[PDB]
Amino acid sequence: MDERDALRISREIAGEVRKAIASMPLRERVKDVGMGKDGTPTKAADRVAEDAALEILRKERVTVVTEESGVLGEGDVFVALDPLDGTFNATQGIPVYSVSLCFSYSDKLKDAFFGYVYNLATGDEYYADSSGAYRNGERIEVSDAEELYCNAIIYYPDRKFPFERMRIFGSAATELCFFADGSFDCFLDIRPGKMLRIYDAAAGVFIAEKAGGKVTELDGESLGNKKFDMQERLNIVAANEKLHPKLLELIK
Amino acid sequence: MDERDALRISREIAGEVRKAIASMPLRERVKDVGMGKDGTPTKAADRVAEDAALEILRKERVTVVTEESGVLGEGDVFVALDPLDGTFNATQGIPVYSVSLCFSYSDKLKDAFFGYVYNLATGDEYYADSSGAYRNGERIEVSDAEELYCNAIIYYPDRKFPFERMRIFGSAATELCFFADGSFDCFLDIRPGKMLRIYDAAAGVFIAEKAGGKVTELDGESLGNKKFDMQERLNIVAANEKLHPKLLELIK
Ligand SMILES: [Mg+2]
Ligand SMILES: [Mg+2]
Ligand SMILES: [Mg+2]
Ligand SMILES: [Mg+2]
Repeated sequence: MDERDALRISREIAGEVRKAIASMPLRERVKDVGMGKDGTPTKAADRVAEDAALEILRKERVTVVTEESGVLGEGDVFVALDPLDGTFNATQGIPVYSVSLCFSYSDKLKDAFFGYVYNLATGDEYYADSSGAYRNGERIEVSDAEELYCNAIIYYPDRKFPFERMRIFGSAATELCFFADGSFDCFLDIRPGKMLRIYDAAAGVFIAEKAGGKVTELDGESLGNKKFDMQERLNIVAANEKLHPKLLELIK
Repeated sequence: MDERDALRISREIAGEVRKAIASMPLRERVKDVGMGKDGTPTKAADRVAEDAALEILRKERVTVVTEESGVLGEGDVFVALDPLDGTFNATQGIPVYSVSLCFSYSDKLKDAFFGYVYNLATGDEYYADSSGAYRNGERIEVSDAEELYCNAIIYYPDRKFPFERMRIFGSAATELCFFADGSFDCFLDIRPGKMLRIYDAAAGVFIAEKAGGKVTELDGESLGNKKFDMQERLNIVAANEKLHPKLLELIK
């Protein structure tokens, strides 16, 4: 499988998941219908998205790591799938929620070859491959901000901060893309609990890095070794190269 | 002027502003074209929105209080207008920005009779009159959340906080409506700077109050006396009755 397949498989998945969600009323979306393999609840929205996405993905030679059903298949290509990131917003009719896919040639993130995050409320398409990083078919790159007085996405602010603004939209895979296109000067998830799972971050990190961004765990270590399994957890620090060391210091 | 008019006029404005903003590309939206009377810079997006809003509004017996052009007209009816709330999001293409109006029979908030907030990205229409509060034509009400372990919108977290979820979207007039329909259990703007202006909050407060929520200033006092002028500033604490006093306690 190559980056071209992945882009085609992702489009197909994005379409069906956009249908399935659009067709499901809010009151239905919010029902708890099961336990996820990740150990969080599966809402009726998640299940309906994952089923649509899995229908298409299992037909490929892959192993899938997905929030609700867990680890499936035995292929050499691994796919980190958040069938629905921002499930809370989707249950409330808040227009920031996405399906997110990262394809890797290995169970480690450093062998990623494709990232895909698709906003299910607006149809904004972010993805990345060899050619670079794209939003709705147009190349996206990060910002050049040098000052700490920047626009920040941060989970969670818990002290005074020198930021011009802080924002928290409740869809990590999409907010990583808000950073990748330069909308925001950085993405911080410094929650000491280390909450983010591989299917939350992977696509977003890949897109951000291809868009030029410096992306590392809470203390600057490559994310290359993060595994495509359900056990994996992440803190993320992400900014342009000039600003990144500055943030690393700040959150010490 | 009655609440029926205000609806008709607000909807007529929403349309024009949806169009004008829609046909203006991001790269154009973000240009600084002037200094607003409010003392913040006017982006090209603000200008086109406001110009379209005022075109319609000044045909009415009103005094308008607006972010970019300040105070206009001499009507006994005062309208607090944010021609574009969430200007930052709009310049980036994040589907959370609104036009916002609050009509009042006098220059104090207590004499409000119509509230209106329209998301210019999704077309979600919030409003309220005597008959109650509506989102897309269907009635809404605040949540019944009792515990501090609730979903919160907060400007700005700088502490430990017992919330289940914190979010910050960048459109106060829209976020007060996310509160009003029970998407979030409370809306907190506790910034010591007292950053909120009458046209940011007034529509949102009215809608939230009609939807059942208790909305007060930082210390519990009524917002009744807030003036329709450029000078005026606000902190907000909004929640259902059971939760509200718990939150007042929580912050100090
Ligand atoms: Mg779950
Ligand atoms: Mg979930
Ligand atoms: Mg201004
Ligand atoms: Mg402005």
